[PDB]
Amino acid sequence: MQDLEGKVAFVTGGGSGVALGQAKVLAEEAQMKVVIADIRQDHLDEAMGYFSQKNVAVHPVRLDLTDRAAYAAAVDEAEQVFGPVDLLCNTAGVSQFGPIEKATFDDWDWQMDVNVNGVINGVMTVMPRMIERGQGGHILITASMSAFVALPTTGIYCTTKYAVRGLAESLRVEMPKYNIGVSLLCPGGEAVFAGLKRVIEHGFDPVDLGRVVLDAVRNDRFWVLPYPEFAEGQKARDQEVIDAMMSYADHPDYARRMKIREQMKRDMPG
Amino acid sequence: MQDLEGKVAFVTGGGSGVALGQAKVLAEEAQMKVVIADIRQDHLDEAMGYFSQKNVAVHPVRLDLTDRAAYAAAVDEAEQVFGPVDLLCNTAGVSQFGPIEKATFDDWDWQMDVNVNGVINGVMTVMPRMIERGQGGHILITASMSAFVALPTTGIYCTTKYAVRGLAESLRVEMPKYNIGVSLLCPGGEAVFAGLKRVIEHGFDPVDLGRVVLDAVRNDRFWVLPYPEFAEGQKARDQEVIDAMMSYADHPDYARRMKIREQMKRDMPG
Repeated sequence: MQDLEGKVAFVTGGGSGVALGQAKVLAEEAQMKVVIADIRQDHLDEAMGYFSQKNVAVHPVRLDLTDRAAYAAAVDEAEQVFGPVDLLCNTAGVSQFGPIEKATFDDWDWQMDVNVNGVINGVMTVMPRMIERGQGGHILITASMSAFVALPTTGIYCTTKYAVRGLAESLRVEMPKYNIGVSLLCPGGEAVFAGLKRVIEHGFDPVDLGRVVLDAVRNDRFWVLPYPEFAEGQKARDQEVIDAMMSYADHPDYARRMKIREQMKRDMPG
Repeated sequence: MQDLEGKVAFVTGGGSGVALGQAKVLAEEAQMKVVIADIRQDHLDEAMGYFSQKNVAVHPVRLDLTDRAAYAAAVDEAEQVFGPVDLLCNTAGVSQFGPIEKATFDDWDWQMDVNVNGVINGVMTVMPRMIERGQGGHILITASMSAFVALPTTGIYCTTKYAVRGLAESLRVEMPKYNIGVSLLCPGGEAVFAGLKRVIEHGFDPVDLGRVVLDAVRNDRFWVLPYPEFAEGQKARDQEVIDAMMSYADHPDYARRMKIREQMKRDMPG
């Protein structure tokens, strides 16, 4: 998405953390009109304490993103204050780690509601409006490296981030025909992976990561995983699945399916 | 998991489809004591019509797997009739396809509850009992090739199957220390992928797929994707992510993180 100046961004969890970093970069550098949605009023107040000292257009709204009615109202408010949402940043998220066998249903429901339903709610509230308007748009989903890597004690969290990864890849297929871009950001949160992530944690900066997002939005990039370190580790994870698939290359039914495909490339147009 | 004869299997959705195929193979070939759990009584009756003509130990229980209290009761019933669950097959699943922009919240909630919460409910009901018993066990999660491949109109379904894939990979990390095996089956449900899957659909048989599962359980295999055809397609999908990661190999912060790692392999033990 180009020409971001004056366009409207809606950032969940925007009162703190990664989301605040995104809000800062979009409002200051990109000069977008940014709505920051956060459940906590004090976090909103803090962010506005910062933005009140900058030449920006930022509007706070207190929102529990698990509340579908309130979400719709918050987006209505965004439209009245600034205008139709051009860029949706689904960046809000929670995490509570522990052994999976000790997890409660309340633990599951809480993280599922915020991390998955929160993203679903935003997408389903905003994306149909984008399509109706017919001026395109962009949808950012902030997942995690946990959408690729399961770890001890991150069972629930991992499940929620895989989920929104699937949603993101699904949007990626159906949104382009509406000129709506889709980006999937995986900041994070093999003991080798832990050691590599820890160094990333040490250098991590929300504003710097915000500029990575900005770059991805401008150039309409889907995969936003700015970590070359994880490459060899991911290749190994990928190869497990490939090897699993190829372990049945021997099995007769496969040769039978290949016999049919061979015959069907003959006979027919293309 | 070995020595399956006489051991107890709990199969959700066991009254029909893939799940019934699993139940048949476990009850007849493996000679397990199989509990089939299904929401529909008539499907239960049909399956029992079949099993009543075989020398098997099969017990039906009508269960809405989205009902946590009922699920616990169904597993209690399994313990009273046969004994503690040794093999849990989370195979129940629903699907309703359509353009994502037309999806309702009811569409989301329904498929999320059955496909994701249904699996969570089973795992959280049975797995702590397995651990408490201290005799190990095995957990099968039946996802889909949609846990790897997003497709037009499969947005909700894809999201739910990615989710349980994450849960499966999470279980894979934490369960081995309790001698509990984990298997992830992806039957299915690039226009090339569609064409390849259609030929698989044509040859698909629930009993044959049931024998694939049996083989995976016996040999404690996690990745159960018996389709070599999808290899080259998946490699291409994998390479997108690798290339995305490596696209920042140039960026200074990465070289900075590598400088730190280089120094830390020196200095310290290992």
